[PDB]
Amino acid sequence: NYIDEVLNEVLVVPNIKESHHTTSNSAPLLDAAETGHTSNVQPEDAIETRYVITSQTRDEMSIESFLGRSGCVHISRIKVDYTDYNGQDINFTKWKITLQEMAQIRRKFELFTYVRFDSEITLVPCIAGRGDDIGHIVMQYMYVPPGAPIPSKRNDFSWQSGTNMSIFWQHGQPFPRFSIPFLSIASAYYMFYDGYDGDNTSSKYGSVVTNDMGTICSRIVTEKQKLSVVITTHIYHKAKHTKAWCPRPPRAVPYTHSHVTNYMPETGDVTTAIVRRNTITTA
Amino acid sequence: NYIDEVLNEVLVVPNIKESHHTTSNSAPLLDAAETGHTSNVQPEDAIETRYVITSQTRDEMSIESFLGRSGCVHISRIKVDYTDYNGQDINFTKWKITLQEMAQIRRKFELFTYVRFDSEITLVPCIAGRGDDIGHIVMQYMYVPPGAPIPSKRNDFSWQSGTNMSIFWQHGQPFPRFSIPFLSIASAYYMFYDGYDGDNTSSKYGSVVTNDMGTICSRIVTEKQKLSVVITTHIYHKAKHTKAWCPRPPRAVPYTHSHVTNYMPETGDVTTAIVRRNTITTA
Amino acid sequence: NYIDEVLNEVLVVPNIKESHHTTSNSAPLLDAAETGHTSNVQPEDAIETRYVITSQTRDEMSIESFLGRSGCVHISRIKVDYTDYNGQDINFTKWKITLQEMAQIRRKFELFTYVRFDSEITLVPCIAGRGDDIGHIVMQYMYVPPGAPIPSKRNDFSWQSGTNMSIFWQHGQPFPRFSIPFLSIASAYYMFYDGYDGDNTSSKYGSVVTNDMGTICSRIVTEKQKLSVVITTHIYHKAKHTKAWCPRPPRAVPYTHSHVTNYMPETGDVTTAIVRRNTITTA
Amino acid sequence: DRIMQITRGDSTISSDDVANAVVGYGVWPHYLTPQDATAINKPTQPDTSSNRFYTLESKHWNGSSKGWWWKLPDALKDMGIFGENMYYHFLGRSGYTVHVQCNASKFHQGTLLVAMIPEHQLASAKHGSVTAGYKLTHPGEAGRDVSQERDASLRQPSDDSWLNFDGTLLGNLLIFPHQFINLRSNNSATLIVPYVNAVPMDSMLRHNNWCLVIIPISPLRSETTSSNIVPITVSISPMCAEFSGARAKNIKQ
Amino acid sequence: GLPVYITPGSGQFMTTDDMQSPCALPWYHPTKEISIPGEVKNLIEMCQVDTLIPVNNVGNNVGNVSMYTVQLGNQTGMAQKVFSIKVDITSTPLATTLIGEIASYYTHWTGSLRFSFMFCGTANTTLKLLLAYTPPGIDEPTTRKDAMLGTHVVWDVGLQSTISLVVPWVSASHFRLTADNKYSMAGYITCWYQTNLVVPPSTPQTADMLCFVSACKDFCLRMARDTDLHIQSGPIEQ
Amino acid sequence: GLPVYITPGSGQFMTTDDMQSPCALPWYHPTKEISIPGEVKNLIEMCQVDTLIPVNNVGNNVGNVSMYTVQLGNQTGMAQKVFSIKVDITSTPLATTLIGEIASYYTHWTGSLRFSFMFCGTANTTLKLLLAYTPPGIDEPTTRKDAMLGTHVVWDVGLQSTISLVVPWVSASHFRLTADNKYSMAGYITCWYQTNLVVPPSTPQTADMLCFVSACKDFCLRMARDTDLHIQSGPIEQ
Amino acid sequence: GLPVYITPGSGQFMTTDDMQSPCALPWYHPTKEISIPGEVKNLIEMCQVDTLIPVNNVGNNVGNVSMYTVQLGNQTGMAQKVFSIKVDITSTPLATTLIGEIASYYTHWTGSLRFSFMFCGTANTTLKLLLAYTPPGIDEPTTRKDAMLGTHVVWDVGLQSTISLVVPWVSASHFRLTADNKYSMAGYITCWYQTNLVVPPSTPQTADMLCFVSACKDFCLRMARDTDLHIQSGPIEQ
Amino acid sequence: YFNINYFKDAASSGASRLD
Amino acid sequence: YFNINYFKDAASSGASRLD
Amino acid sequence: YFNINYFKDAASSGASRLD
Amino acid sequence: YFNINYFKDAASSGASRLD
Amino acid sequence: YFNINYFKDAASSGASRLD
Ligand SMILES: Cc1cc(CCCOc2c(Cl)cc(C3=NCCO3)cc2Cl)on1
Ligand SMILES: Cc1cc(CCCOc2c(Cl)cc(C3=NCCO3)cc2Cl)on1
Ligand SMILES: Cc1cc(CCCOc2c(Cl)cc(C3=NCCO3)cc2Cl)on1
Repeated sequence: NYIDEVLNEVLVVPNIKESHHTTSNSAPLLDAAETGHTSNVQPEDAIETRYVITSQTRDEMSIESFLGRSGCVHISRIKVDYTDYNGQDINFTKWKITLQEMAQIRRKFELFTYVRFDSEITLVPCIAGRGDDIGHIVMQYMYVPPGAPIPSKRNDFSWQSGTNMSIFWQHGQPFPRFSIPFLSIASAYYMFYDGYDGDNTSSKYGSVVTNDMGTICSRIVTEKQKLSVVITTHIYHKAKHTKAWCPRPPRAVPYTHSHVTNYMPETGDVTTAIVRRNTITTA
Repeated sequence: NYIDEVLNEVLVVPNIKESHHTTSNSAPLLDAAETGHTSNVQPEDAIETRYVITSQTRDEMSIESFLGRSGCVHISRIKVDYTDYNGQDINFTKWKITLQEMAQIRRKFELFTYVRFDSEITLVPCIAGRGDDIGHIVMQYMYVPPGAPIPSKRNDFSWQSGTNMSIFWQHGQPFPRFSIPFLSIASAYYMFYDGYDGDNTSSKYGSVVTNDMGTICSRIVTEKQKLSVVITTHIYHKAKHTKAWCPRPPRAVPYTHSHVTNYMPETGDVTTAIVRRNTITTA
Repeated sequence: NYIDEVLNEVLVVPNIKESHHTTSNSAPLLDAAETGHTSNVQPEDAIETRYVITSQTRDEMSIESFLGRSGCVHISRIKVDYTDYNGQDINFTKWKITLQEMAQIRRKFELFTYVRFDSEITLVPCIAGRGDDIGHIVMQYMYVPPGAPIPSKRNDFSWQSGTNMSIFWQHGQPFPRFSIPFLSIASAYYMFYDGYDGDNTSSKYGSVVTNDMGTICSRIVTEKQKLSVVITTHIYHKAKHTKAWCPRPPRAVPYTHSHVTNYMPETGDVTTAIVRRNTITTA
Repeated sequence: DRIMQITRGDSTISSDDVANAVVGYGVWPHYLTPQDATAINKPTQPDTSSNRFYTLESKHWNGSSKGWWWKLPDALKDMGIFGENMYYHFLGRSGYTVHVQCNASKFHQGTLLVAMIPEHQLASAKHGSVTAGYKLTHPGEAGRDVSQERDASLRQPSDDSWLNFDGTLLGNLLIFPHQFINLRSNNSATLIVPYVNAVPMDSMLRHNNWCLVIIPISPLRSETTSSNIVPITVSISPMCAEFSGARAKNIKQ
Repeated sequence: GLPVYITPGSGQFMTTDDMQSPCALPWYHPTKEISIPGEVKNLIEMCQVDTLIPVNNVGNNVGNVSMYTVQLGNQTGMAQKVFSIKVDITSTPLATTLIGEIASYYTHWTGSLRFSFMFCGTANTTLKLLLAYTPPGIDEPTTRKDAMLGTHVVWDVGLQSTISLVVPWVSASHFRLTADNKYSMAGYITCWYQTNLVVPPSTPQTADMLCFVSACKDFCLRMARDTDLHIQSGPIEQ
Repeated sequence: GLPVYITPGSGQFMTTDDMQSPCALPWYHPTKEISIPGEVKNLIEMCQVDTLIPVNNVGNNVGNVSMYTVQLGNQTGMAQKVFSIKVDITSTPLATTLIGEIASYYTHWTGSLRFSFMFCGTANTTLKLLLAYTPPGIDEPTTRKDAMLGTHVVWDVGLQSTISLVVPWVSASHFRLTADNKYSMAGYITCWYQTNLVVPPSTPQTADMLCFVSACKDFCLRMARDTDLHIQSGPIEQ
Repeated sequence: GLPVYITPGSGQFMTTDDMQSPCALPWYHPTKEISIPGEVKNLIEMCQVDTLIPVNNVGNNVGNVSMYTVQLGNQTGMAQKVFSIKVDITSTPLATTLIGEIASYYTHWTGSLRFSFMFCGTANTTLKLLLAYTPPGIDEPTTRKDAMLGTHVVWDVGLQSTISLVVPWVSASHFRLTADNKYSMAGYITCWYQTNLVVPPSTPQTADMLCFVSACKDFCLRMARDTDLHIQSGPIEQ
Repeated sequence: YFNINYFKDAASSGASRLD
Repeated sequence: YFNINYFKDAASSGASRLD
Repeated sequence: YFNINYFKDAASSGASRLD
Repeated sequence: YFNINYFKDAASSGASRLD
Repeated sequence: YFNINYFKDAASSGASRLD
């Protein structure tokens, strides 16, 4: 286990045996792909192979090393104000839970229909000094599940978190991180959906009727400062203890908007990664 | 234990067995609620149920995960002064122990008549820079039980704490936290009371005749600085190792004042969460 | 042990048994206090008691929880100078070991004739910014036993501590703490004394002929800075692994000076805590 | 079977019709144990002569009635023996039995909600931090409200029902030990209740542990002569009364 | 010493974490814990006790008590309808209820539920109502037949007095959200006359029925969150 | 190395914590600890030794010694009263007492207490006082009968000389506060004449009684706190 | 306490590290995990399923479907050539393929590969193509003879319909780079006519062949990296 | 990892258990 | 070094294993 | 957790015990 | 103190040994 | 607590012993 796990030799690939010639009836190279199945032909079948003892692990080819990597999924921003502190909808951020809200990683999952996981969340606040001294800028992140009082503005009553989670980070002390159970009323997170809100010819349809999990209302606790700032707290996300069901063809068209598939670009012709050739005859 | 405790499957709910029809005498659906007791009827009784093996824990429905969550119960503030340092009743805070001093969490307990617990106290000082440089602002929190010399002003003789508790926090070093035994001369904390100070038609009556536990006299040790500040040290509180006796109906009227039940708003009609319907016939 | 020690039930008090009436000869309530001894009478003796199983520990009533608590015993101060650095008797503190140098805690011991202990010393430097930037102000505390070169001024040769103890604290890094063996040539610390230096009708007499243990010469290593400061390094002290012999009546007169008993106030009549009554008849 | 018989002193009560009985928090009232105790003296325990069936002052059930309460440690501040032992001692401890009788005919329609409540800190009717007065949370056999009128100068509680007088939607009140008196099935209501309090024996004078409330939910409706009066009568029995901390004697108020 | 690496999360503070803290007040032996009749250990318990339902959720009624009774009337017509409420346990009239008030402390709910009704009528009086649970899928039924088609219980008013209607758990998602959500729509429950309210001579012809809701052993909640049903648009004084 | 997480409380300082610290002066072997007659181990011990009570807590008397004696007088009347003090052990005259002085170091107290009185009268002299403990509940009694009704002890002055009166523990809260509190009011103790002070010829007719208070094995304190009975409105010099 | 030394790396953050974190939402018991038909555990699986190849990688064709078919034609001449593509699995036409799309998530690839072709011709139709794998070393062959000299497979179109051509693994370095690299050049594969496409009367004379590529159990990847084949020259809205 | 009451007093400890 | 789930909950733990 | 005198000297140690 | 590969991977470890 | 030469080399270690 150790060795196998430390040496990373858990999932090893078979070796390529030796072959000889075959002047025989059964032709393995011939199958009818219309059966929708996949061929089973190998080196040893087609050629006069040798003998190679392999030693490549398919460890890094596991839904956990494919998925289990932290990725920017949101960049909370706060261009503070000292003029009006508090006021409605200010100096505090709120953002709806999700992804589809950002490619590269969105891309990645979408490779599967259903998915399930606990996550390694990490907050990377970066304090840009627009003043001659930033002081001590404390911070409060927290989670607002449904249906819950989402701060109208900066000091509601909801920042008491008498029964909510609020993580606090003060300049110097390291990046806040933490983790989380798999939050869904369903046995898995619906990375897609072919359902609607209802029969209302104006109902919602997508990944989304099924993902009302939150939002995040933010706060820079410290009170009024003299010299201004702007905070940019980056939100990274990692999938730990993941499972996946029914793979899908990757995405080749740059999306737009989340919780939707829509590609149809604003005017520009739909572009894809495929390159053009002069002729099939020369590559 | 582990698994059951790590998997959080300690308190599991029964499953819904299968039923068949009943053309029989005893009618479980009929009971007389006047007995003050509660009915005992189930799915299986009323319908022709199926068979569902459950898997929901009532773990998070425990007085410890209901109560055991940190909540703002006080926000100590100090608008420093450099003009007059010391002086009487300045630059040092003192506040009486309690709650009722702040909703959301006050609300929460009040759900029970009696309560008992040890607590996870955490101090979240936030230093607002009103100057061009905050220096090194050290801090001293401490606890003044009854009857004890409560600092008249900033440097008494009581800040020697020769036999008292004073926690010290210096800008950078993390949030001060600590904990505490259940402090009451009584076997439980009286979250209510129907008693008075005495027969004096001017005696006190409430939660409060029974809660003379303290106060907190504060201090910013550092001496005189140049560039001003304002400190806001937030006081969060968590209940660990809690017990509760005789549940009560929750509160629906926004209180006012603590250690009292009084709702009677200043003029405004007494408002409650109930919403109005046009008709009972349509919901 | 654990439970008993974690539950703090080490020293428990007896319970109050049940009594019945006594129409009998021997009168326990009658003893002659002139014997200098103390009566031995109890509830059960005097009344018709019931039966109460107790559960109060006399744990917190131990010379270790009575004594074992940190207390300000000195406040080293340094109003730096940049004009003349070094110079004689400057920018470096020195202070003689002791107490009597400060009440509340002085009070506390004095409750006993002799005492013995190892100590938990903690230094709480606080850097007051009198400048527009305090830089990096390093610090050197150290101990100068007798007879030893006590720094004449700031950089002697004694700050090399080739064989002395010097603890170093740099702004940010936490409070310096450490501890110490019981330092006395005697089997116990003389918290009092009825001896003198000699027959010289000008000899010394007190706690003090027996406590020539030190002094502390201080230093702010960093060199010359631009923007001034003032450092206030507070000295707290805790008694760990303590023993005490022959208790004494507490002090009721505010002292003056240390290593002496002297009360005789400057003019003011000697004041004590006792309050005056109009009449003995009503309390 | 519904019939019930109860015997407490030299007194007994019967009821040819009932809705079970209820034991508050499923605990039966009893005497204090040398474990949870604290005091040191031998408690006086009047048996029978004290913990017997005292009946209070009766009341009228109106179509305008709003509700009425009695505070227990207090309702018997006059009830012989118990209510003397109360005044002679500092510490008092005791549990009760509440027999609520209210009959009319099978041609009547009405519903009473009866409930006991541990520490029933009432709210003042006036905004502020002024707590209800002593003298008004200490009515006596007579009880309080009815739907009455009074000085607003008095640090007077809330005559307000729906808020529970404490400002908790009545209806959640069902959480406290209770039962109703649905004139179509019921006749009485029987509450039995142990001693609940963070202390082994409290002050029978300063502190009222149990508070009892009876509230008309569905208004009384007959078609008879309003010559037909349908009272409501409350009867109570200290149970396992125990006293101690003997001395002079307090004073009536 | 021990070559250590300080991990990302280090030094933070979470209003939701299990960690130890030096206890100030060392050597303190707390007051013993005497015995006290009735101690809770699980919200559930409170959730299984039927609390009364405001249903007469109508205008002037609302700030009063009546706001709790439902008078069963005349009804010239026949097969007419009484009331309706929707099941989404965080929806006035429900919400305020010991249950509702609670559920509003968690993000998700599940299991069956119990509705109980009581006749504060007369003795000589008689009636027969039909109560029904119309699962999520369509609109609260306009007519009885339409509603009788799904889950229901005919209630014969008699010497008993209390009929308890169960609300099975019908859902796609093992779990439902406590917060208003078109998806997690639990459905409606309604009540209608089966027969009438017949009263022999000189008995009133309107009477009330009280209604309640307690949980089922089915029941369970999760994901604690701060409540809905209470905005402290204070502060709070002294 | 060890992936560690630094917890909230970390780096703080508490005047009340049990932690180790590098000992400067390594390799030091402290002076042996010789044997010394009388060493304490518990405040309690000190609390069980009766210290004298200032009770003649009156005007000019107070700064002197007399402030300790209580002269038993003439008394033309009969059944007259001597003195009274209240039990709240942190209340002058009590307070200053070895006990009081102490208790004022803790927030809470409990158990029984012992009051002892001694006759510094004569030999040929005689008397009989009645001492009483009036538990918390009412007012310090104006009359003897009223006070005799509660806890008391008749004291026959004779060849003995010392009568010790116990103060049972009567309270609601297992524990009482050391600080003045209307709630935690312990009550009053008073003394009156049962008979008189009769003296045969040519003996003085006034004499004194000293009074004291030591603890009971009942006794116990908690929640250490800094004292009341001593304000260092100094400083302290050199 | 434990004399510890904080190591260099301490306090950092890596998008690639295995460490634990306090879980907010303590005591949460997640929805059970019901059974669901078809769950993956390894990219590999997806890599072994043959996905279709865009090869008609030509002009107007490209944005359409045709971009997938290869019509086998007339051919007046004989021994003429059909098409060619290069093996470097991250090279349009390959790239976009379930495999390619993937491989582009890792820095290195290895093993054998499988190309399969299918005749969407007719039944009465006949043909014989020669497919060949020209290992890395030289230029994609201009002529058949030259290409037939290396690895190949003659394909007899018949009642079967699918011929699968294996691409052995020939390389110096156990491993090849996924990124375009002159060194790690995998080679070319091409197809030519062996005979012709003969069709009896009144049958079309052009027909198509679809082509595919799935992996071999040989196969394996490593060094995960972010993809090539997708530039989010967005953002993404709402 | 558990039951390592790094601190002496009991009041200081994690959230209790369940049973 | 391993299997020392310093934290209670399971959701908090390292990347799972492989099998 | 206890008796781990991380330091050599005895003078350095926690508050003693009780007996 | 040793062989406590606090980290999973082998590439992360101290300087090897000698033999 | 002791003999835990957290470091490899011997030159790195506490003050020696006594004998
Ligand atoms: C699809 C999909 C993705 C997710 C994840 C939900 C978002 O997860 C977070 C939560 Cl619940 C809280 C926080 C957070 N709370 C305070 C700061 O950040 C961050 C994330 Cl990524 O759910 N369905
Ligand atoms: C009701 C009720 C609530 C409490 C808790 C008492 C307040 O607890 C605290 C104490 Cl004793 C001290 C400190 C504190 N000391 C220094 C800083 O904060 C904070 C709290 Cl919340 O007691 N009865
Ligand atoms: C009486 C009596 C009290 C003491 C204690 C001696 C003072 O103890 C200290 C010593 Cl020896 C050194 C230091 C110290 N050295 C560098 C900084 O502080 C502090 C104290 Cl309190 O001895 N007899």
